[PDB]
Amino acid sequence: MELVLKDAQSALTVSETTFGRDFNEALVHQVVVAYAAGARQGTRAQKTRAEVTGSGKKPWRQKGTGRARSGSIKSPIWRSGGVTFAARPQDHSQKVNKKMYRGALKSILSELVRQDRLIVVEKFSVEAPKTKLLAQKLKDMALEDVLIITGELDENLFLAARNLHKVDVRDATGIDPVSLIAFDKVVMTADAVKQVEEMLA
Amino acid sequence: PKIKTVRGAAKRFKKTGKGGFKHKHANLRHILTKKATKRKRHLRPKAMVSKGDLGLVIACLPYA
Amino acid sequence: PVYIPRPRPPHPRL
Amino acid sequence: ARVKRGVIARARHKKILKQAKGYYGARSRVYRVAFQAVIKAGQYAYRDRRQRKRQFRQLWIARINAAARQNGISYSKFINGLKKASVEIDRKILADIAVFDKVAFTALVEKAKAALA
Amino acid sequence: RLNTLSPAEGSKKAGKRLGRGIGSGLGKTGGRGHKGQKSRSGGGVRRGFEGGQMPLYRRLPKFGFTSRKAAITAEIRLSDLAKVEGGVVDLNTLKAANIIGIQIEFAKVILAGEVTTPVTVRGLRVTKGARAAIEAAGGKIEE
RNA sequence: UAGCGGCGAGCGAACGGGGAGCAGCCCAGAGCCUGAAUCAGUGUGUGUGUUAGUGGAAGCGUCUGGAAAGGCGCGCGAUACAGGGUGACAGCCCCGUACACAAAAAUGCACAUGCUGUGAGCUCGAUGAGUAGGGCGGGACACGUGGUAUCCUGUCUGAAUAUGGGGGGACCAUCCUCCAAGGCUAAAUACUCCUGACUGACCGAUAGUGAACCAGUACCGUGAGGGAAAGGCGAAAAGAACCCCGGCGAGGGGAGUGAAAAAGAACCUGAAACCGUGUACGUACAAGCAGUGGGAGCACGCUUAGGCGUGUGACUGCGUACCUUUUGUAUAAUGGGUCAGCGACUUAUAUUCUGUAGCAAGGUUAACCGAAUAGGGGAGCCGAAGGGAAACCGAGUCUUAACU
Repeated sequence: MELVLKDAQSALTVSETTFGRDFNEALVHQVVVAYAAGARQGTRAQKTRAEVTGSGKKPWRQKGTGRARSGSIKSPIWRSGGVTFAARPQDHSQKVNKKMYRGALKSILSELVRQDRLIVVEKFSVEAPKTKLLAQKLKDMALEDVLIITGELDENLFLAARNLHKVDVRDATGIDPVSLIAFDKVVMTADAVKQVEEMLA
Repeated sequence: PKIKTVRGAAKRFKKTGKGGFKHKHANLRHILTKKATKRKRHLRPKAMVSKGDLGLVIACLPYA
Repeated sequence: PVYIPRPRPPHPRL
Repeated sequence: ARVKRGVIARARHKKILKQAKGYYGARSRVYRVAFQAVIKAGQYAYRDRRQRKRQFRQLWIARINAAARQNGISYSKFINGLKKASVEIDRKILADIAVFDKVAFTALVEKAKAALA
Repeated sequence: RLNTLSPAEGSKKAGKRLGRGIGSGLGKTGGRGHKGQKSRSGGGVRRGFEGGQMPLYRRLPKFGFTSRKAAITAEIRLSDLAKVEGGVVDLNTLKAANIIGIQIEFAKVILAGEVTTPVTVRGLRVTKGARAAIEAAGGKIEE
């Protein structure tokens, strides 16, 4: 495969089956549903008819009163006492197969390549810890919203993008399938592509 | 929690090759000297569960 | 109402 | 995420009360009676389209029969008589003529009588 | 692409929602019929219960015992006979290739099919025909 | 799973395997040496955190607008675009946040270093008896006394003492292994009345604490105990100076504030049932789930100048509500006075099937480690082989002396 850069204008030979392969849509949807559904902490709780602060004495007689039968004030048909199926804190975190995660990352790398969105550069870092430099610098390449993903993270580059909105600078260990779609361009170090070729495999 | 087997069914049914079940015949424990010998030989092999009572067995023992 | 009285007894019929 | 349903029951209950507009009593006011009014007023509007064809049909047959007995023949003689001359005019137009123009109707009685008798 | 993704046709199915109207179908009793025990909250009988009749697993007599030895033995194919380490095969070293398990103390070999290498099986108990397939491929089985 | 079990309902291990965490000793003892290890508890000092805190970047002009933080034009700050408030939605108005320091004192901690106080190392011994075990009656073991080992025992007895004893699931014999009848010991472990910050495909006033409002209060009960309802003027009170009717009223109409007083304290929005006033049309000789199909006349708006649009509806055909339960309901069978809000197939974990996606004779990991939704972890589960009660055999196998 021919990853030609745009600044050094050099080829980069990677695995066709890893990188220039098919795009399975309904797998990528599965990993993004399972990932965003892994993002939920899900700390909801209501209370049933056994936690409402009340009593258990029947409000009135069973028979002879004109009113409908009722047995507890905590019943879920009454006001202020209720929630027949009250929800609890749960785990919405759902499991993927490992090969579907790695494979679907290979598929979205394929889709980012065939759309001329994924950008390979060589070693690409900032010089001083100042976001002013990254403003001109990402003005120059015409990069509005990116994923500056590198293989060696430092205090120089990461601090210079902690306050940019549309910029997220990750470690090549930590790419995730909602970012590689949720950014408009992606720019990579050649070392970062060198590692993602290994990890996705 | 995982399902608990009807344990008295695990001691009486035993899975076969194609997913069926074999069992014993239920007339050979007591009161035997009156029964004909043809009748008692035809109870000595193990036999398979009928499909009328196969859903009960698939329900009751859920692992084997 | 807190106090609901016992209903007026039925006509026998037994 | 808890779902409140106030603003949609407005739309259902008011959609019912707009159709029930014009009805006597609680049938235009109260929803619980107006729904029961609208349904029954849907059944009647379904059956009376079927009855509309028959209720105009005997109106037409009464017009033709009355004017035809003015012009000296019954309805049944007039309709076998129209069938014999192979005349494909329906009861609708033929009832329409006898009100407005007696004379083309009268010649149509003559064409009933010619093939008939 | 994050608003253009979509699942395949028939992946989701969206469930029977009981007790919602007439036109849903399964509304007003929702699928469970009119009166009776199966129509109640938590109703319906337990497993195997034939409505009072003596059940199927109690009419029939219990047979057999449960052998203790049948746990600690294994049934080796010929497929995973090459997977071991090169060319020699015993109880242990089948246990490190993880085809038999750690508790297991006895082992045979079944003509399942296609052994390839020169194999030296030791201490296992190869039947009749996998004998002819290990010998026929060139290996040898000593006791 | 093995088992246990009126062998029913149900109860349910272990061995062994992976992991978090690891730490060992002391008395039943005298002699020797003897402050030899480390703790218990004081003293000072070094750091480290809490109990107050400090600094903390950078914007203007026009357009509507009550007012700008909004619009377009044009500049900058960002190891600060986490939040909150400001007359409408603010990186550059304010508080902050990033970050950077700071404590007289009282301290929590780590240990440094003294100091009261307690005692290592060798050689030789010693090695826990009314206890183990047993009978009787019970209990805990997954084990319901069963062929039931192990442990705790209320009652009565009652060993040997390292040449001895206990266990190895009735018991005996051989082996293996450990040595009770005296103790102590962190860490992984569970819990949150409370304290701090942060977070939510959790609630937003019939919800969420019972309680957003001096709520466990009013109020009820002899007492235990029960136990509510109740948020919102506006940006700012600028919350109405003054005048008039009226009882030095309540209430109201003018003025006046305000963008708005149909925002006036009974205060944002203001739905429905319910109750009126005004117009149009219908009705006082006409019987009935009150509508529906046909349709006169009338009253308004239309544009062509004749039919629309809308409202009412004379007169006429037909027409016994809705739900539930039933063989069957107009039913004189049940239910609903009406409106408005709430009100019932959920969730967790296993198994079976169908769709779909990945991989494929392989598929897949659980706990846990983790700069951590990645990657490691293959402990394990299901499969690719079945037959038999079982040893055992194996594309066969079982029955049987063998099977046509």
